[PDB]
Amino acid sequence: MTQPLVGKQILIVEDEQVFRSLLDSWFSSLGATTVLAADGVDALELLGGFTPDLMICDIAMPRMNGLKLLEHIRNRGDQTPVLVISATENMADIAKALRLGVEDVLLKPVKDLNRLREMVFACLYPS
Repeated sequence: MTQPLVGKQILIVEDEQVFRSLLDSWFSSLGATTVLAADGVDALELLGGFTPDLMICDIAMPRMNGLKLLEHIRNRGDQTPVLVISATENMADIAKALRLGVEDVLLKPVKDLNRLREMVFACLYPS
């Protein structure tokens, strides 16, 4: 109850180490086991070998943007649930992420961490 995410595995793709560490701290304290990847190309390779319950990522990324990563795995029949957290203002990029089937696109940096909690739970346990 204090650990609602026990048994769920969350992949976090984030190039900024501080935001990587913060997300790790927050999901781990809720009981999830975390896998963190600093690089989107690394994450693409990783997903070939495992099946996380949720993947968190950004549209904006240095090597390969998130829309590229999303399309590579979706074109490949991979229906891993994805939650995007992004500071992007670009309406067409948000729309493209939604067309690729992400659960939501949330603003970065997070303002309502209790909302993020309810939204992550719903990604992992939808109706």
